[PDB]
Amino acid sequence: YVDVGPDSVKSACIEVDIQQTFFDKTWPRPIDVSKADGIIYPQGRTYSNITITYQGLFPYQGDHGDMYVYSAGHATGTTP
Amino acid sequence: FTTTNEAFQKVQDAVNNNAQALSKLASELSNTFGAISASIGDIIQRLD
Amino acid sequence: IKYYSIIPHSIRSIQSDRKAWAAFYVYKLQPLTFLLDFSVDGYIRRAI
Amino acid sequence: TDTNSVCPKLEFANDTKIASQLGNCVEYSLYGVSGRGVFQNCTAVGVR
Repeated sequence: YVDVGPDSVKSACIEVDIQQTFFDKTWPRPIDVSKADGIIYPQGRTYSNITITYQGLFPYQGDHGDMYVYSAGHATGTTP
Repeated sequence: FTTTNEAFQKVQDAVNNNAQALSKLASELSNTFGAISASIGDIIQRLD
Repeated sequence: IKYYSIIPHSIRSIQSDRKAWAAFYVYKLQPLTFLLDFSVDGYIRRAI
Repeated sequence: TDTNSVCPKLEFANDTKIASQLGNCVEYSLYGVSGRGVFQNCTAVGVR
């Protein structure tokens, strides 16, 4: 078991608030295969100046996917 | 002579047919045909 | 691993220093046949 | 008997190096690929 160092000694976790309406903003982006979005180069070999079909784990074209966004925590004045 | 002209296209098609036959021989060598490797020498190193 | 849960990250910015944060989009991976265009560099810029 | 982790410096020799056999039809066994081929020095292409 690799040591990760001492775990946090804080008695209580920081309070977390979930507001659905505040986070209900959606701007989905479809995968563009023509834009090479989500494409992973094959680890085994490289192809140069050629066009060929390759089978690999790839995202669906036009797929908006699942969008997760991170937002600043509630803060008053200079104190978070 | 143009893409629209049928006779000129027929001349191009005849050249293409000869080219297709030559291309097939090279492509078939690559095909595994169910073998582990396209190259027989690679198979000798890979398997007993 | 059969299940993954995104960990929400909350940034403790001050009210004045609150900043917009870029959204991250997660797309599932499934085996697919992709026509691939390779440049002289060999990197992929276009695919179908 | 099956494991030889530590080997003398330098285990590799000039004949193994491609530069010594450049321009000559030679059998190549590099990184698990076995084939007969001629190596010619040329401008680098593809992903390094």
